[PDB]
Amino acid sequence: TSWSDRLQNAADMPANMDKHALKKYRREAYHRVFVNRSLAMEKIKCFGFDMDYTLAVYKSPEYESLGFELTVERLVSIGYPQELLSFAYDSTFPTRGLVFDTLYGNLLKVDAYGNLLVCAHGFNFIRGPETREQYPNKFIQRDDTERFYILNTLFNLPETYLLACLVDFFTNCPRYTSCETGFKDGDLFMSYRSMFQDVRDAVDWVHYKGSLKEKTVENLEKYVVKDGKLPLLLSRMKEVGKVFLATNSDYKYTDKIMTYLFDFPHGPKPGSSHRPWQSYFDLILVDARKPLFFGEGTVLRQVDTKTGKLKIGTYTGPLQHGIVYSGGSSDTICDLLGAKGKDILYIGDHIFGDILKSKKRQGWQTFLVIPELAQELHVWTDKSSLFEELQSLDIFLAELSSIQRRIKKVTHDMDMCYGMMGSLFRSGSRQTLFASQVMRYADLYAASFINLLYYPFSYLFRAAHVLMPHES
Amino acid sequence: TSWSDRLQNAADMPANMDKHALKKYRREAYHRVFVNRSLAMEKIKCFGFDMDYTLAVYKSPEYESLGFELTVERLVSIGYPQELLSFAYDSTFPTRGLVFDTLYGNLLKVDAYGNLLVCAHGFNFIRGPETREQYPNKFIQRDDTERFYILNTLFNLPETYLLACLVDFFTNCPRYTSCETGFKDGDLFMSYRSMFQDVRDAVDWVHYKGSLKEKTVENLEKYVVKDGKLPLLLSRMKEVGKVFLATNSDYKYTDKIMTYLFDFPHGPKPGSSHRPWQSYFDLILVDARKPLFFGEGTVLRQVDTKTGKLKIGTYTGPLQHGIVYSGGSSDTICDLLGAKGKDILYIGDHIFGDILKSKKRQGWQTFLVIPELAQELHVWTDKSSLFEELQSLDIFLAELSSIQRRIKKVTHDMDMCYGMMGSLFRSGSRQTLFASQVMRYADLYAASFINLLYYPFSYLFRAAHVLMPHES
Amino acid sequence: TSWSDRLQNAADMPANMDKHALKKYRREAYHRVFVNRSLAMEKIKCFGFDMDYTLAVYKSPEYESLGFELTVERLVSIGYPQELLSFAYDSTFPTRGLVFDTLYGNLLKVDAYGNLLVCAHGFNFIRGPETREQYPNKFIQRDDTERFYILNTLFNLPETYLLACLVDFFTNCPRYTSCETGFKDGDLFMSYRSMFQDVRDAVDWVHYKGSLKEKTVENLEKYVVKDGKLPLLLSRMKEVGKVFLATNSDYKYTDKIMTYLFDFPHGPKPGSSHRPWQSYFDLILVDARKPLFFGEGTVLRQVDTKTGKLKIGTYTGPLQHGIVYSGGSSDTICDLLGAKGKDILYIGDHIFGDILKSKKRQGWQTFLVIPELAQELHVWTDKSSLFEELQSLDIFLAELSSIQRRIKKVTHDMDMCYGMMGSLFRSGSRQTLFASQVMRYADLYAASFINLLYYPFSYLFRAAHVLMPHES
Amino acid sequence: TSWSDRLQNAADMPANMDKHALKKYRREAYHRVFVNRSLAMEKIKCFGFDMDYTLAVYKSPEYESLGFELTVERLVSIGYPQELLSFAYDSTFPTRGLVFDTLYGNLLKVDAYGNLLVCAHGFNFIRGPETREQYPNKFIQRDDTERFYILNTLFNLPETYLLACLVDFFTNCPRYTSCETGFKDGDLFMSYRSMFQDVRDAVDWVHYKGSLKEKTVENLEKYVVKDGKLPLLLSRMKEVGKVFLATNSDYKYTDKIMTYLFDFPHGPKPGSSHRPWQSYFDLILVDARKPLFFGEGTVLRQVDTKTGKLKIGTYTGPLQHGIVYSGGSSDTICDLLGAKGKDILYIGDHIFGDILKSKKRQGWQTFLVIPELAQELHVWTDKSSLFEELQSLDIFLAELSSIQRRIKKVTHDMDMCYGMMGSLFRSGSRQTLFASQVMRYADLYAASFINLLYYPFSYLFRAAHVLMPHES
Repeated sequence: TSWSDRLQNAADMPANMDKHALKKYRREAYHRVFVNRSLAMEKIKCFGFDMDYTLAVYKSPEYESLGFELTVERLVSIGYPQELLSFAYDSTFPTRGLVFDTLYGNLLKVDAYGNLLVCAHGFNFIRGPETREQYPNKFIQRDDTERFYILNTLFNLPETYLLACLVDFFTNCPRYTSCETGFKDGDLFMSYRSMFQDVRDAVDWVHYKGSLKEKTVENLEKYVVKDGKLPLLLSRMKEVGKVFLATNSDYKYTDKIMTYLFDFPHGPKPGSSHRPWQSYFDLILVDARKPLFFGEGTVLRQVDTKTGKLKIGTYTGPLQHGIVYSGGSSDTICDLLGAKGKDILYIGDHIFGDILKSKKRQGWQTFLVIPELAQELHVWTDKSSLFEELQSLDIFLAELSSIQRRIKKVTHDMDMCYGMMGSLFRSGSRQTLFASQVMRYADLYAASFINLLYYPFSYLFRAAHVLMPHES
Repeated sequence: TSWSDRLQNAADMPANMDKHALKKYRREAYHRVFVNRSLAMEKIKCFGFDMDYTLAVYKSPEYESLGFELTVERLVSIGYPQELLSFAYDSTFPTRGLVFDTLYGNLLKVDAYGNLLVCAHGFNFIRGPETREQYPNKFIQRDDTERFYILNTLFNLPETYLLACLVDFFTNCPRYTSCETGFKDGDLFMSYRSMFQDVRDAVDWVHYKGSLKEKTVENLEKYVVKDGKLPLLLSRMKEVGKVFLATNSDYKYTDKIMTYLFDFPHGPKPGSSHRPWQSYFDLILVDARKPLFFGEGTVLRQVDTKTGKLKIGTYTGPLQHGIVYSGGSSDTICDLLGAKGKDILYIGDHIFGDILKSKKRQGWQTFLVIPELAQELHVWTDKSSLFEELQSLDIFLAELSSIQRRIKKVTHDMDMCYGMMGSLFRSGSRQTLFASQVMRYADLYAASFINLLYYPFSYLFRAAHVLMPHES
Repeated sequence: TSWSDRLQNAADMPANMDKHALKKYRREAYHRVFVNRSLAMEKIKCFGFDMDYTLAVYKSPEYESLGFELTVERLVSIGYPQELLSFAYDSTFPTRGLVFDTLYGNLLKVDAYGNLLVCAHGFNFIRGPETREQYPNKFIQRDDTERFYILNTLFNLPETYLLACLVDFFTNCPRYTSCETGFKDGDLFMSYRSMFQDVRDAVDWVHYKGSLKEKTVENLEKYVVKDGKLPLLLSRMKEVGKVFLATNSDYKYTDKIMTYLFDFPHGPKPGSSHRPWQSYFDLILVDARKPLFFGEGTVLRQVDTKTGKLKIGTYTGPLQHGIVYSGGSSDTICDLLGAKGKDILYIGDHIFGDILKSKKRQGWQTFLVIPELAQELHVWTDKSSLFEELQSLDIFLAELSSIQRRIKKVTHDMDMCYGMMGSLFRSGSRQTLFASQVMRYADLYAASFINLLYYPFSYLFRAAHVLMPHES
Repeated sequence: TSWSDRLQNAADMPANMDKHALKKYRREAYHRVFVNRSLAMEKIKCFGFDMDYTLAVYKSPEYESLGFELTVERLVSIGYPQELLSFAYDSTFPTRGLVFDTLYGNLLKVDAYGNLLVCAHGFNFIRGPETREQYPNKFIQRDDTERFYILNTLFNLPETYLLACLVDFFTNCPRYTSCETGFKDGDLFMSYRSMFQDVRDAVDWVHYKGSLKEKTVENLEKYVVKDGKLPLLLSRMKEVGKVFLATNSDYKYTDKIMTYLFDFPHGPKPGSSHRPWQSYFDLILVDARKPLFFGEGTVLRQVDTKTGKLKIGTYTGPLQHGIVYSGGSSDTICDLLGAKGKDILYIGDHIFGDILKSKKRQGWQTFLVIPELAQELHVWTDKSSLFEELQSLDIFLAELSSIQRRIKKVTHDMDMCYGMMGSLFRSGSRQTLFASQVMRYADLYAASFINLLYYPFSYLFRAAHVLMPHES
């Protein structure tokens, strides 16, 4: 069962909008909204969305596998060896948020302070002592962006696996000699950095120039979660505030995906007339170029929705029913909708890109969609005995070597329940950089924004006040 | 009673090194080390120090007042009006960590997310609704460094007060017309930005070219906390690891201050021979130029300790007993002492500058000295009833207008106990940006690093593990 | 007769290599090499080439017209109005080296000091007094690259004409209102800057992603000058030094073009065996990325000449017969051929890009190909009476209003002999920026590098020494 | 006889303003204005000046010697060896415009294309073949500003000599070991780069914080050329246009120097009432911060001329009689005087800094003062036989080894007539970078701007039109 299997199972359920049913349903961890900072829903005047992996949740592992296959084909087409075509995507390997070390060709899972939690070279998981040879302080400077690339997005999942595949392949292929910073083939030297750049470029190519979009839209049922409750929730949002879309995708793709997401024989509820997807939004903005959008942005343009091309000129007019915008900035939205920062709840999956920047730069309130939570929660609950044992051992050790080896064993067994690279949120008792970012920048979070449907209009989401140690 | 009165009172006490006495003494909040992240003291191999406001704690309000007076005199000397000479420093106004808004001439206390907690224009505290005119979202983008300057250091305390004095002065002087971004005098317009730049430049001048250093060293008893336990603690550190000094100050000043700090008729303990301050350090580095020090740094030089001038040349040799270094980088220290990041406990007061950068860039463990805590703790404990009432009201309100007005009243009364700009750590129930930074980047903290004396060599400082909301 | 008609006429002639014939032939201005600084050919150890408009001279106006047509089609495809398809390239309008002013939408011909010589808005040539409204000092700051774009390359000829076409079109189309900085259409405003960016982007697209290359290679006879003397000259160069190619073009295109340039039923001379084009070069480098090439460059790669793809890895080996390189830097060439700067004569058409940078950054000697000279020389000689009259009038005026108006009339008539935007090198008696650059950075220049064939191996090209005014 | 001896001798002469006398006087090379580009004086509406080395010409070698002595004393005070105090300035060594190579510690005289004309290491003049070891192409990339510093100003003369002194000193002192990039003293290594930075910093210090200004103003007769014709010329300029001063110096220094320059018992002519120096200027601007002045500049301020301090505020008012400005930009001048670029003749000695930037950025016309010309002209005329022989030999050689050695000998003998580093304008038949810059950016030039006094109000300065080689 993948996380998108969980999301689709919940998607197939009709909405029971009886008060007591709703209260009961959001008791279950699976349908809850989780709260890092208190948020009075009654004060939200505008709800904003990203599209990809927010409204349009791509099915796993099918979509990652398609991305993987096309990226591989692109590398082969530009001259990588034919053996790449024997690779096959494996969803059990990658966890999101890993760091690729371009100097030494390792995938690293780190905490918020750059401490190494996991290190793999290809498919070889490197133990603590061996890690010290390349990482003397078991530490990386993560803002050294010339060296380290953080694979934080869901679109980075196939390249996460591909990087490890390529390191493994070149290591084990007798044509190549393994060196500390890459692979030697006579008078040719391929650095891990050059290899990484080729992979990144190929992923980019597949998304922007290749066939990924075309292959997705030709089989939307295979690739995209569809849920009759989406229009219901959006309709309810629109009763109490404004609704906007701000997506980096182009109009033609947006229109295809969104048309599919609303293609039911009814509107918001069963029995109601179907309405076009555009009718759910007070403002539609494509080609957003986030994160630049949250600063200077780009010139505001208007989409000719008949051709899918941009009209000639910067758009200087007012908000008009039926207009579709392109480019602009976050100020466009605030200006056109008459909203100030804290009046906006912005709903997205990009915890760097959108969520962090909207909060830091504009003071927007945030809702982070974490699709993997839909399955990670099932593991967390199923294996809570293991975590409880882990806490207990950390405690017993503190109050003072068999205990340390045991901590390592339990940490490993727990972690392997999630996959080879462990939980998105932790390795054993140590939180990941990703977890830290979610806590710091996501006011609310959940496996799906649809979970908002189960809380009433003016719900007050509550988090405990934080005290300093000297205050506690 | 100022915070430095508290520090000096504790400084006058002799050390009772009986095990049970030590355990008893560090029960008291005043002599405790507070813990944000667990730290096994037995693994620390090197203890590093800053000097100013760490080893050399300047007495309050005397030192701030001297800084203030010299800065005022400098402004008058470059052409500011004579009325400035009637100002007198008032320690009840400034709290550290305030943001000066150079557009509108306000001092702002903010939370970690840029939300406005307090706004003062001169000495006029601006209420919530009036704040919305200039801050529509009650929010500032704090990384807009062209507009906002964060007054985070103890050396910034006199300029914090001076800025408010100047805004008040120009506002009330009939020669000037108050405008939204500054003051008009016929054909001259003084922006708040230009005014701020003059103040900043004058503070810089007083420190580097003016008489501040000279006036301090001519009366060290008036200006600097002195504590016979300092050599005891440093001696004990040196029994179990290496000790270093890394200061931005020059050798001549360092030598004066440090000689004073060790000027007792004994060495580490009463009855022991006095030893020169230099003998307490395995490595002494001056002219450090932190924060640059934690990246590329500067060329490593050697001080001729007879003249106080630099020797000709970059120093290429090994660690030598008696050598004093100048410039270099954090890598110099690691290289010369054979330490890796986590093996170092770095002790300082600069929560941006040193503590943040040493942790983020180098993975050093950190101990933040917060001199104001020595008094803020006394207020916290004395007024805990008020805080408890505040929590209770926030709770009662949550579970559902007399309550809101009451929350405002209690918030005000609590805050005024600390000073006009409230606690360094909070306004009512909302934590400040400063508090957030301390929690994020200071592994340990206290009013004085001397509090380490009361914990045994291999003490394990413990903090509770952090859980995400979905994990809780 | 276009300049490429002149080049092709000379191209059809067989080489008479009799000593006296050669001496006679290079007397004619058309077959001469012109000399800005003395150059002893006997000291040149390496001859280097660009390809486009140097070895491969595209026929005029056919190639410009193709570029124009494809750029137009691209603009229409992205949403420009259908009326663009009625445009037709006119070689009588553009002269190379004009400046597009993105603020006011003018094409400007300037001198070396930014003084305005000619100003056209669309097809309206703006007289001196009217120019003062937008250019008060009849001066532009040409290094203000946010505002001004200098159209210095032969590939910029079609966009030079297209810019003027678009300004004319929008000005005269009643759907648009002409404004000082662009065109208003209700709630849309198209700035001249946005328009320019679209044109530049479209030209780029046509070259890199569109059908320009494909359409050129499918009819090389229509689009490319071919000359049996090219292999003769290259063969002679190789007898006395090394020969290299350094082109920004890719291997597949290079191979097509160069194969065509050498496709005769003979090698260097009639009667000799044909040899592959590659055999004429000691070093072949494609994907050069000039101008970056003359600094840090890019990683050195090797082309798999069977597939036209790059081999995996940076190339670390030595110069090998048959190897084709990609990327690298100018240092690659010097290193692999054992040459120092002044030992190299670098032959190209890009007077900024290559010629300027190779001279300034590397101290290479330079030969600038100026294809337009092949026709401009014919005008210069035919109309020398007009220029002589112009000089005489400037003289007579100096020694002291009928004379001034007469100077203007003769200037106009002379200039119109070259085209609507006048000579590449001057307007009347005032030299252009382009002329100044040629004099400053081209050691030698000619309409074709083939003119080197008419000078003996160790010819000493001589220019008069320059004296300062006080030395004269 | 120094160049300032020549200037002062001419300064002592009274002005004979008879028409025929003036025409006769400007026949002599010494009193001529030299012309690179034609300039109609009748079109100049504003005359602008720098002060230092333009209005206030410092006497040579006295002023250089004072600068030298103070710079030496500063280096010794910061820890350089006592032997530095035995150095004594020697005006026969430095020529202006030399390049210090911080890698190898050489002074280089170069042409406009970076070709080496002269290379000295300390006082050792390195022959051509030995130069190839460090400069394989006898070429430097002069815009590599991390490595090369061009000593183009008259204030750089003492440091030019000091650099060579220091290289010589360290080379010959047995305490130091000479290395390729600096000097080793055990565990200390002083790079030529570090040494250069110390010298540059010390020169800066002497000018801004040291006693240079004070020592100059206490003996203005020793240090500054004074000429009764200065007020006459300025008075005549003011009859036909506006006059401005734009100086980087501060008001207090400016006032001292200018008061001295006008301190005669008369005004413009003998017999006329003395007038304050300020009365000769329509606009006085100090603290100009050229070259930044010719772009964004700095905030416009007003000087309180009673205190010499700045008034509080940016100055927003109009041009007012008696006001003295500080900061601003070149646009300030144009705006306040109602002038456009070409209407301004800007008179200065900084051929980079002011003259180049005013021409390139603003289109101002330029007059370059070259104080050394007042003596270099005497050498040029006296030794014209040697130059003529040199030309003749270059000619005879061209038309075709005894000749080459002879060219070298004559080049040397000619060059030594000017000093050890030769003429400012050439080495033998090769022009220097400085000469090239003067020709390119100085419309007019002379040993003194006073030479303008000898041409009538509306004189047309004429230069021959430049022709390209193909046009000639």
